Amino acid sequence: ACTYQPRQYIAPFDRQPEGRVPGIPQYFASTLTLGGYGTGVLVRSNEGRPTKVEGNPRHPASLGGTDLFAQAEILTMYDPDRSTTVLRQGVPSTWAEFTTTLGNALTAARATQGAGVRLLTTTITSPSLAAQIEQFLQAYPQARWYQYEPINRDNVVAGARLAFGRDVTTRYDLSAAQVVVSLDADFLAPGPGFVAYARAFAERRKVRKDSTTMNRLYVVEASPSTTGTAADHRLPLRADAIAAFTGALANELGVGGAPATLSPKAEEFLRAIARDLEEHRGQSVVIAGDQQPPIVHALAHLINAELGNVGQTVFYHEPVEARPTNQTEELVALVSEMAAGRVETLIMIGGNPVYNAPGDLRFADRMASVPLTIHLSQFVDETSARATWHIPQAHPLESWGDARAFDGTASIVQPLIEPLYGGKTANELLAAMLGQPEAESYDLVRSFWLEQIGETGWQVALANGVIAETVAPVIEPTLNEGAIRATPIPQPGDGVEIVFRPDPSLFDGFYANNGWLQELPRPLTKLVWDNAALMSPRTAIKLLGLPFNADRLIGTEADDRERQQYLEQLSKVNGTIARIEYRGGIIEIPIWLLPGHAEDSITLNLGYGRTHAGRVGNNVGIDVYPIRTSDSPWFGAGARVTNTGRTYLLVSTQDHWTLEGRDIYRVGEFKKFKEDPKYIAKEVYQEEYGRETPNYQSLQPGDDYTGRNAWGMTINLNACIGCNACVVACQAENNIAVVGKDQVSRGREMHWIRIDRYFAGEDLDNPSIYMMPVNCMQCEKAPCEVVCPVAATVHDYEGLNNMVYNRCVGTKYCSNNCPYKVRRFNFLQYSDTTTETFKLAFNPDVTVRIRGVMEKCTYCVQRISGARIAAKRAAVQAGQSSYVISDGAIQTACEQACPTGAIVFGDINDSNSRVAKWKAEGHNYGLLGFLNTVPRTTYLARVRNPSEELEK
Amino acid sequence: CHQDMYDQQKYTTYEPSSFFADGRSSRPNVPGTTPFEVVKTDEFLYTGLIDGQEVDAMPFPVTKDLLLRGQLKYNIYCAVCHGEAGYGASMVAERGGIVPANFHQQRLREAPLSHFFVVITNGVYRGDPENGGYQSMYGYASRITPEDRWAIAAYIRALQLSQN
Amino acid sequence: AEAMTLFAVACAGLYPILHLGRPWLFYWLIPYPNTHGMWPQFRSALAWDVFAISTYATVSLVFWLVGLIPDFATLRDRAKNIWVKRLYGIAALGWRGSARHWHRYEMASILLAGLSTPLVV
Amino acid sequence: PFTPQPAPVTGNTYRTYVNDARTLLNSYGYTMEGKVHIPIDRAMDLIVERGLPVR
Amino acid sequence: QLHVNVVGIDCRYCHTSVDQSYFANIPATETCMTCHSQIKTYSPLLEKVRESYATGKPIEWVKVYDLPNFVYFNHSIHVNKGIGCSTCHGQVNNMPVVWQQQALYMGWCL
Ligand code: HEC
Ligand code: HEC
Ligand code: HEC
Ligand code: HEC
Ligand code: SF4
Ligand code: SF4
Ligand code: SF4
Ligand code: F3S
Repeated sequence: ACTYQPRQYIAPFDRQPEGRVPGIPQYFASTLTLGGYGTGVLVRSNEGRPTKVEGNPRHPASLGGTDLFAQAEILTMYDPDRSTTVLRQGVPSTWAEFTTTLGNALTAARATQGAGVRLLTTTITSPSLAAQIEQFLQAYPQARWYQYEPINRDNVVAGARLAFGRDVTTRYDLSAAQVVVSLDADFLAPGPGFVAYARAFAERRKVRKDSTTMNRLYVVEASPSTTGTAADHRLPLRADAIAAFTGALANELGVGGAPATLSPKAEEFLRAIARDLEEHRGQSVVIAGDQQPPIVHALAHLINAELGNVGQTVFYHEPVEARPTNQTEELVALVSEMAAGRVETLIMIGGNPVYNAPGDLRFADRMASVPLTIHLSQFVDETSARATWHIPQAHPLESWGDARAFDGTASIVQPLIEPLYGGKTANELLAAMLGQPEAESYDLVRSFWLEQIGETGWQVALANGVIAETVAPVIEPTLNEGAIRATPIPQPGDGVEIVFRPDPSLFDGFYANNGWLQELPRPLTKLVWDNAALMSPRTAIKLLGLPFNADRLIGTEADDRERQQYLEQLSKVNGTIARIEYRGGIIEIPIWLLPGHAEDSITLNLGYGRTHAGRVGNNVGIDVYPIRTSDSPWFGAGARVTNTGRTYLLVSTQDHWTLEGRDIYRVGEFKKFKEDPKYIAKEVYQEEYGRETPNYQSLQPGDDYTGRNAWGMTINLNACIGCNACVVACQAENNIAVVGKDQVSRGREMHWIRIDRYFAGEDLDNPSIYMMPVNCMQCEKAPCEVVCPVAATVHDYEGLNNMVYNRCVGTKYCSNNCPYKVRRFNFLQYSDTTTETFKLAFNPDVTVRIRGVMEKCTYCVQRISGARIAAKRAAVQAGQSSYVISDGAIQTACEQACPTGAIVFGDINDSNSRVAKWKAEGHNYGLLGFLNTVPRTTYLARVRNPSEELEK
Repeated sequence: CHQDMYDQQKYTTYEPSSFFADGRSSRPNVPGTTPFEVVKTDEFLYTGLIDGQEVDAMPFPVTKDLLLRGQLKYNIYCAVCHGEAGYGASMVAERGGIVPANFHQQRLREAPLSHFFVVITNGVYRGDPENGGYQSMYGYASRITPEDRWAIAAYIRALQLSQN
Repeated sequence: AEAMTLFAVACAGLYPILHLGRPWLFYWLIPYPNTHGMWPQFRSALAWDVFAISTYATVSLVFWLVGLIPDFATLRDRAKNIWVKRLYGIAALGWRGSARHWHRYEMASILLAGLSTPLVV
Repeated sequence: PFTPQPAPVTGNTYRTYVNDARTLLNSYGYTMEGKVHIPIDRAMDLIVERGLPVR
Repeated sequence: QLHVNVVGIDCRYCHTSVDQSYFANIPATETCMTCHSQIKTYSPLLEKVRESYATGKPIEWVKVYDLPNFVYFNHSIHVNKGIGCSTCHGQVNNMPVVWQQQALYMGWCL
């Protein structure tokens, strides 16, 4: 009641760490794996605790950039639902008891040759684990490995075996690819080598005044994605007709294939693809998606070889996946051995087989046949609950290990903290099965990596983020024409198809407990906390019997606003439950309207419906894995939609999918941009004012900002792909709270940056998608500052917009005057207070907001203050009184996360800075300029490079 | 009368924590973990032994700024309890019977530089396994940077010369 | 009518505090000596609004009480009971309705109305 | 709560040790068992001149 | 007062992180045991210090200078720009028990 503040005790160390300065965060080089392939990350430890993850500039596949999963691994480690103890049968047990039971069980196996012993891991690329598994197989000859995961690359290795007769790894160097063609290949999505491909593609799309060339992207996909956004031409073909499309493409170029009866639009698309190809030989690449059948991969290799792209844009290396194999076939063989009762012991290392296996395999029922089941899941997953001897697994941020990225690099997974709840790694278990219990994970990876690179090599590897000796050698395989020519090449049919796609934020369902990813609005859909059956408007009209024409969305420029109003009226059918019958299964999942979807195709997103997940996501979405089948894991044949009425509430962060004829998004052509980079701005202003220049006049003086630092930001629309990595980075850096689905339904999501798609163009059933990131524009004449009565929002000496939490009384007037609506309010108590692990995840340099205050983008002021203090201290310690900040000294979290490099931050006044050079371009513009706000965050208009045969 | 964001859920530098066993939000160093772009290859930069023995040499050449930094680190950490000029006369030895070592004796005059480095790092001698034992110099590994340790050793040599 | 104004202003005076989200800090909009040195912006309309409602409520209250003083005198003259008296008596301030008092009463009431008209506007 | 006034320190302090030693570290002189003193900030110049063994 | 004015220990011997980070280091039990392993050993006043270092438990000192966590102070920039502890914490060298010399108002920083 008195004394203003309590006692606040302070507990220091008893022995100081040798290399740590208290109050100074440090950085460590580790590796994060997505689908078994590694990604070098630079992770920040504040006082021995991981808090932020950023890119490792020294590591390929992460040249200073990360994906949303690498950013969200921070909160995934701090989940309060992670496993803490060993469970024999749900009973808390010990590690020594499990070791004795494993040794006794393996003694019985020693009487045989391990015939009953079976393994079950995911896509393994770690050399240490692969060497220990091989040693265990030499000790037990009749044992089998059997690796499987729901998001695998079985079609890639199958196509490589069909074409070259051996296992090869295909790498794409997009930096020298003027024409790129994607056959249902979502290479701009989180996958193998996603950051490197997205960076090279973006740097080829960043056009300037002196620029002279620009690459072109062709994509053919069933459901639109991030790759289709950055495409100059997009063809919404069905998922089954893409194999026949590839055959027709190979046939048109004069190479062995098969002609196919296709639509006139697909015929004109084949024409243009073939014409732009053959004119860019060695400057082109054809990419086949992992979802497409093996024949599509083989035909793509053949097309690339004939065009001369091999050795220039397509490179072949030795396999980097340890054992490359058809994982679904090995899973069928394992469940067959389980049904026959041959297996006696089944050891699983992650992957959640009970939830991830296809529905027609009945993994849970056959799992009872094997008496001893053992699992390491890092959570109490569904499989561990139905298994004996559950062993908690150590998080990648608290364990020793290694991994291999695409093209092979063999980076080290360096821990940052002792395991919180204990928990062993995979190689520790493999050493336990090798008669070596109580083996330290440090000594295991250190013993394997020694005697190969040396002690000085291990020290250099820990210092940097890579190992310089390990890289996949370049090989030259031979192509088999007869095998790839004599292939059935399946044709579409059987009616409405189902396309199984990984969820953009949840992947295989591992991150269903992560609040940051579950709340992240999905790209192109903007849904949160839920799962839906995505279908085009025409498909929903025809199949669910909805009373709309779907032809009124077609029109010209004269009736564009009327078509947008009809699309608004049509969006009212979102939420209708549909009883999809695929192959003996009814799913009963609500529907959602995605305009770009191909007709007669429904996209179902994986990773929902879990029952033994954490408190977050414990019962979200409808499980699609039961209807998933082993014969076709990505495509479907025939389905029965069966509309049931019985609406379900779906929640979206935008609720309006069309810009109502305003100057929000600017698009141009490269041929006209070359002659004059300012032509887009000269347009609009003529149609709005009759002149080529808007003579905006203001009544306020503002401030000068001449000899001082002026912080500014530039967003390049030609590089944004909607990967939503900047949003998770902003959440992880600025302690942004996580509200429930109920609070998002009422429009109370808290996000300092948001990406908006606007589905614009003719037809509105085949629309171009425009993604645009929006944060605080930092208006020099900010209207949000002239309305807050307590002066809680003012302006900074450097032109920044100061939003002070402890002064806001919460009038909510600062938001109504914000033209861009980039201010979020704590209507209730949103920040977590009780959970200790979430309190450990908070960034100590940012205050955690309480109920009744406002938030908005602060240009990551903690990093600006740190660099300014460091610059002043370096200036006075040398006796200069200069105080000068380098260009790359400050990097906001959204700038570092972006794998494409679309966000550039720096000093406006320093003319040699990258931002000053970018803002001087002809296509640099600021949103809502008619309001004299003078924003410091500007946009670079999107420039397109379309073909003349398709446009004319 | 307010107490809103005065005490926050985030964990500051030394804020006590009830989630860990020892009641500390700050965490000790992972044994074999090194920071980013910090290579531990050079041994002289981190230990005074080239083959298990002393060398009477210094990893980098002596500089005037290096000697000044060594004098500063000596006056802060080493001068107290052990002598301002290196003779071992201090207020600390008066109360406690510390009797610290005298740098100007002939045994430490012929002693190698790396012997000074390993003494700052570890100490004088740990407790013997039999007949008891105790540490006297107690070491200064965590508080001093290895380069500052070499600068302190260079300043000890300068003090030994200044008294001859 | 004036009683309705005072009660309507009293009811309207709660929403600027209730809608605040951090209501107990409403006095931060008032220029008060603090340990910080912070001032209200005075360039926003909510600072004008604080000064306006405060002036409107205080002037309407003192004008209502000035108009009630003679009625207080007529009530304490008819109150009969001794303890009902001395209550309206101190409210009437011992009005003693006389000349040299009605003159200043009429002129102050004219000035008060001439001042409260641009006030409410 | 007026500002506290701690009791003055007792006579014995470290100041006499530090003053004597720093005075010894200057003004040259002759030591007991040896030949001559050298002031500090001057023997350091001799060290950088004659140098120490490296590598 | 005993450790600075009598024994003569420098402030950076204990708060070693004051000129490098925002946080002035609070001495670990290792720094105390460096001297009290031989000085005044087997004494009641040092029982808590000897109970630590043997066990990992810390010493729960009470913070005298407290900030409402939305202030973000930095010791390094103030020290490197010619600002002494006398103008802020007072004459700490003569305090047998440390007290707050003045309240940390916002106008005081201003
Ligand atoms: C680490 C922060 C500590 C703590 C907790 C204490 N000290 Fe010291 N100390 C030193 C000397 C020379 C004395 C006086 C010796 C004597 O009086 O005979 C002390 C005294 C104390 C006491 C009081 C003991 C008593 O009155 O009997 C206490 C409680 C205490 N100290 C705590 C010397 C040093 C020293 C330089 C060699 C350093 C560093 C410390 N002490 C550190 C600490
Ligand atoms: C040189 C004169 C200084 C100055 C200016 C300060 N210290 Fe110390 N310090 C030591 C210990 C064990 C504590 C905690 C116990 C206690 O506070 O009584 C401190 C604490 C402080 C504070 C207050 C901290 C707070 O939270 O407000 C301050 C302002 C401070 N110090 C400044 C240890 C030592 C020590 C022996 C190891 C030496 C010598 C000094 N400190 C010297 C100084
Ligand atoms: C009091 C806690 C001390 C501090 C401060 C320093 N040293 Fe010391 N040291 C101390 C004692 C009691 C002894 C004698 C130990 C014994 O068994 O007699 C020493 C010893 C040394 C030596 C000699 C080492 C040898 O093998 O003979 C050296 C060279 C030395 N000390 C140097 C030194 C330095 C560089 C210091 C600052 C980091 C320092 N001492 C401080 C006690 C104390
Ligand atoms: C006014 C500028 C200022 C100067 C210069 C300064 N202090 Fe601080 N000191 C503070 C403030 C303000 C705090 C409160 C910090 C907090 O509450 O987080 C503090 C806190 C401390 C603490 C507690 C631990 C911590 O990090 O908060 C110690 C110890 C300390 N000061 C000692 C020192 C030492 C040693 C110096 C070196 C001369 C010094 N001070 C210089 C103002 C200053
Ligand atoms: S700006 Fe954001 S959404 Fe766009 S590409 Fe960069 S990280 Fe992805
Ligand atoms: S974008 Fe909105 S919150 Fe940011 S400065 Fe402009 S008006 Fe204020
Ligand atoms: S600059 Fe910082 S606060 Fe602003 S959107 Fe990017 S990460 Fe978030
Ligand atoms: S109006 Fe001001 S008081 Fe807060 S809600 Fe906006 S910064």
